[PDB]
Amino acid sequence: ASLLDSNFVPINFTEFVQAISNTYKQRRIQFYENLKR
Amino acid sequence: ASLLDSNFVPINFTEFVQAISNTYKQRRIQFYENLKR
Amino acid sequence: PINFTEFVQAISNTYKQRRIQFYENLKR
Amino acid sequence: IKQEFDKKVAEIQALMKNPQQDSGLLSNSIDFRDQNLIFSNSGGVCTSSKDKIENYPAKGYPYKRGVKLSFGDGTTELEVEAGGGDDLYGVCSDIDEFSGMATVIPITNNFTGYLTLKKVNPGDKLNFNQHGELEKVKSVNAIALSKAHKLTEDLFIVLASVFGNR
Amino acid sequence: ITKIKQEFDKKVAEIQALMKNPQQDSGLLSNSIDFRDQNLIFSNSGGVCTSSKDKIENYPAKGYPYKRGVKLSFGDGTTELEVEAGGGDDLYGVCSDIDEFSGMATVIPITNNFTGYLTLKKDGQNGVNPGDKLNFNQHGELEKVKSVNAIALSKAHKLTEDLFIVLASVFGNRA
Amino acid sequence: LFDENYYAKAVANIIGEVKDPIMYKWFSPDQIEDVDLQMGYQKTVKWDAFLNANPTTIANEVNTISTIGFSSEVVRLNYLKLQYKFRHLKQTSEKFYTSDSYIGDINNNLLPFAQAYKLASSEIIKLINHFVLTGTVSIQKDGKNQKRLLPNMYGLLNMPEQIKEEVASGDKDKMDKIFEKIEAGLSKLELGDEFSTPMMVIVDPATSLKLVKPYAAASSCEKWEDVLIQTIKAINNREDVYIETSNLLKHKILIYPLNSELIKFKPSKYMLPTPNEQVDKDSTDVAHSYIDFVLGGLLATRKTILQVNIKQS
Amino acid sequence: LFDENYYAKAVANIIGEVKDPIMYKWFSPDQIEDVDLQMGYQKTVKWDAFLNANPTTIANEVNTISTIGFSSEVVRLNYLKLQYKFRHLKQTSEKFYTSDSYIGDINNNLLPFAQAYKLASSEIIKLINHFVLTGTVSIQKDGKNQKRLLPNMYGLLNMPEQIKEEVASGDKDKMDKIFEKIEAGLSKLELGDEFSTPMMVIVDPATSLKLVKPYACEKWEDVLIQTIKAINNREDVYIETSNLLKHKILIYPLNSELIKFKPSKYMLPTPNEQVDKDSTDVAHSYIDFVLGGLLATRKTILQVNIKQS
Amino acid sequence: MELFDENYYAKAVANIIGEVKDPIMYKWFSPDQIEDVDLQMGYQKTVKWDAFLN
Repeated sequence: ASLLDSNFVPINFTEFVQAISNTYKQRRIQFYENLKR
Repeated sequence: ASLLDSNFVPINFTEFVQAISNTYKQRRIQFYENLKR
Repeated sequence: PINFTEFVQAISNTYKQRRIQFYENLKR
Repeated sequence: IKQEFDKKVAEIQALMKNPQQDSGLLSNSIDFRDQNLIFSNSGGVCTSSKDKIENYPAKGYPYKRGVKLSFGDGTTELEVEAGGGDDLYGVCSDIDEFSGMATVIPITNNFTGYLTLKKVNPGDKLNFNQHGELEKVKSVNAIALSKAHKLTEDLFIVLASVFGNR
Repeated sequence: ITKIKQEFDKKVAEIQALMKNPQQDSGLLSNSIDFRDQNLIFSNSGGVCTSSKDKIENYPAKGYPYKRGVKLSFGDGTTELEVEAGGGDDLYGVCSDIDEFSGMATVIPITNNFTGYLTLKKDGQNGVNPGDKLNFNQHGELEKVKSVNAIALSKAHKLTEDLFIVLASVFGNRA
Repeated sequence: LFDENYYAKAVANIIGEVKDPIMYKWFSPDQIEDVDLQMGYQKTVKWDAFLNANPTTIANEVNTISTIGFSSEVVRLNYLKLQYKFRHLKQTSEKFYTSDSYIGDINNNLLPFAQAYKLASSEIIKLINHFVLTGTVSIQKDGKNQKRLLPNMYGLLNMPEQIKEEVASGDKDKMDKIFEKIEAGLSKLELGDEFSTPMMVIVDPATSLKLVKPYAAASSCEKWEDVLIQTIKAINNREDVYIETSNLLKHKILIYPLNSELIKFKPSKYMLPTPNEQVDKDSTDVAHSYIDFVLGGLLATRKTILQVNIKQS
Repeated sequence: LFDENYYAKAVANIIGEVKDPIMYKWFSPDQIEDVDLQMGYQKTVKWDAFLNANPTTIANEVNTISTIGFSSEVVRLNYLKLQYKFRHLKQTSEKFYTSDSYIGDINNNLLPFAQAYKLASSEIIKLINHFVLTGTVSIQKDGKNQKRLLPNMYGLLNMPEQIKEEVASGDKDKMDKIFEKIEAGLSKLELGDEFSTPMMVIVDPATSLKLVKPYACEKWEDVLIQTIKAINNREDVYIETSNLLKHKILIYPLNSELIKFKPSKYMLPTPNEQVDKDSTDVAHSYIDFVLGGLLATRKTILQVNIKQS
Repeated sequence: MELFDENYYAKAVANIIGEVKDPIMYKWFSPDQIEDVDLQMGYQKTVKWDAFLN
């Protein structure tokens, strides 16, 4: 469950906050994957 | 699962111990049901 | 594994496979 | 050494508001009256949803006392400590020990609750001393609503109503 | 209140120092990232070389007899006997472990050979060298030399200012 | 498992022959609740609420309302695990000892595993009942050489902060003095809001024999037992009163309510004897087995148990 | 939820325009592991094994075998919850401020909720980066009026039980003296069996300027890289510059076995459900974030301070 | 030690056990240099054959 997933539809604020956290985690993972020192 | 039920077939000593505890509990429940002060 | 001897042989084979994988993935 | 350890634990727990102390026996609640005369009773007896509440870093232990602003050399932010007289900024009505944060009701807002009393009858006029404790008389409107209740040889509380400066 | 907190911290630190594995926490990780000289700790319970045929007993503990020679102590008779640190003619065994929740001391009797790290008296720790003969004093601490065969297999290890451990082999009873 | 563990099969077959503990008569059915624990402790948290001021009248517009506070208490109950060992005959060696009328070795005092386990379980259950009643573990009638236990491990007789009365030696046979002490203790009882509950009394055989005499001009139509029942019905809101006799007691009278709110028993689900999986074996015909049992779990409110001791000496 | 709550929908639609924190460049991907916590602490237990004696030879019969011991160490990491408030335009009132070029009141500095949230989140992320790098919370260029924090809440620069070197104010502009202090600190570094790891160096702009000077045709940066390669098994050495540092040099390994960042999963800015409303067109919103979670092994970080006085 | 219920705030537990990693001795040899043998204890004899021109 993440905000990037378009099919995701939050039911309440708890699910919304979980989606925000998952989005932040996935963005960090993507940044590290695209990083080239 | 208790030793009172003859159909019970244990697999290991842990299940045997759990069955013993259940048997003790059922015995005390039956004793309190049959008690008459 | 049927028995302890086969378990030990499987452990040794796993160690050998791990060594081969390490050498294949190593880049000096 | 263990006996001295236990004695010091007892002293620091006596100072603290809600110490964690286990027991081997359950207590029995006999009556529903006079059950609020305990140090753990935080907040005010009468509270409004429009009250203004702040929190500050705590210096020392200002719980249930009048607080004043204190400033250091400037490396760290200002904090609150027990005080009174012309330095009175508000009333500390709660403390969170994990974060060391004191809950303060400003003097501009009226408060009604139990506060520490100096080691007194309803209607008496009270003043905050330099240690933040209430004492019998005056730049602050403080009125006692009940007689002193003793919690420890050095700890006394009293129901007081503070409604601003005089 | 701060001074009382400081005194509380000092006393709890002393009591922790007089323990095998205190519940002490810190913000950092201890630098244990090497495989050599990692057994010189006070929490190293048991023996360095242990047999599967050793006789092991448990007793109620009087005080803190951990890593010390023990003797039987009797009360008024209301409660059962217990073990306390001691030596000499009273020596009964060696305490190798303690369970603090139940207050139980694990004792290997003197009739059974033992090899492990034991407390050393803080007098001649520098003079204790491998091969030296050792005996248990009245406090259960080993000291350089009677009725006990005990040989040090290494030198003293200073765990704390007043805590020294020595690897020793306790054979049994001597003539 | 039953096809590979004869000892387990025999325990399953003979577990039904062991008598139920007598301590079950001392508690109501709702006063016992099992706990999943072998060694450790239980933390029980009790929550309370209190009123901070008089209620607030709701008329026109108002923003300041009276508040209700909260408080809590925590109680710790320790549990301990104990073990016994017993020798018996190896299963394959029973044929070389089966006689016409008995199985075992009479000259050497050796029994089959089933009978040995039954006897050991009975002895351990008697010990458990004694501990539950008295708060101590000892194998002597004098009560000396007691096993050292953990704090927060109490029985009905050694529970702290209860009501204790002592009848002097010079009045050891004066029922009027005994009842005076009992009445004083009953008045000192503090049952709180839960006073409307059935009560239980436990007495020693000598006191039980004393209680059946007619009440004393030696008036008839009433016994000392009836007088005691009326005296207890005075405080328990005229509820039921039960009387029991136990040979474990000695010149002691124990009175306590059968209310789960005041007194509760949370024993481990492994408190009663349970066989261990380890069986010692050798080249001979003698084998050893182990039995485990867990002690602890009595939780009582302060000043809710009355104990009257009739001093003899 | 998006049908009923407009603010959550706006946050979801604009959350992708917030830039990633720059602290990610100070750690390796393996070093960061999230935890599910908002306020409190997290106990981390590390288990170790040790050899009591030499191994026993299996020859003929023997019952006495050498033993392997075990030990545990407990680490407590504190986490703290912090909040900010900001004012913005109301959704039902945005239409009365939607100009052709933009939305909002330039005169009154009133912005739509989405833009206000984005800007506030960026500022809070900058503050979080500053905390992670330095270990202190402040909004002044002097670094004073610091917010008081809980114990066991440390940054890379204020971590205790590490290696501290100080260059005297007399030698404040002598790269040879600074490098002598750096060599001493590197010698005092204790990386044990985990010494084969990439290393990270963070410097202030003044030190970065001093590094590119010719070595007293080689540069001080090259000399420093070679010296660090002498101890990190000749692996990668990365150099970074931060304006958040002042006359400080930080050297530490990028090894997950020595330094670990375990932040809360709610560390980055998150909207709060509460929204203040009244009869006017101004509303208030709250943003939450969580601070804490740096764990380091003792004597694994070198911190050099060049005193200015 | 804190005199309040600090265990209440322990809302996350992480346990570091590590993992059995590859031995570092592999880095000192080429892949062709290592060849396993079937033995536990004792001695094994290896014969090297050689040729020359007369």
